[PDB]
Amino acid sequence: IGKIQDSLSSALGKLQDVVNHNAQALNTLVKQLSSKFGAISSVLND
Amino acid sequence: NFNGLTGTGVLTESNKKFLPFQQFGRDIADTTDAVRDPQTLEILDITP
Ligand SMILES: *[C@@H]1O[C@H](CO)[C@@H](O[C@@H]2O[C@H](CO)[C@@H](O)[C@H](O)[C@H]2NC(C)=O)[C@H](O)[C@H]1NC(C)=O
Repeated sequence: IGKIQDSLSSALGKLQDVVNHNAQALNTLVKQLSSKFGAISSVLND
Repeated sequence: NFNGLTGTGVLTESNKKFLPFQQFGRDIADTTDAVRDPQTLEILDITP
């Protein structure tokens, strides 16, 4: 039990992966609010 | 409207420091979140 504590204190990639995936998707969602898709601008006030 | 920047939100006194040629600041994901008042030249945050 004393070695678990060292090996961790010094491995949680499966938990890091699901956090990263969700953040990478939420950022791609917002970064799409600045594409034209074939229009004159990306702003409705323009 | 700050000399062209049109928006909506609450304005608040800031504590960031632009460089003395930068007008407004942006966030990651690219949304305006700070401005500089042209007349008095002070930085103000923009919260929704
Ligand atoms: C724009 O003009 C205003 C006045 O029309 C200037 O305001 C002055 O600011 C100084 C601060 O250094 C005060 O001592 C004066 O009393 C202010 N004048 C008035 C009428 O309030 C303002 O400074 C100008 N903009 C810039 C960038 O200088």
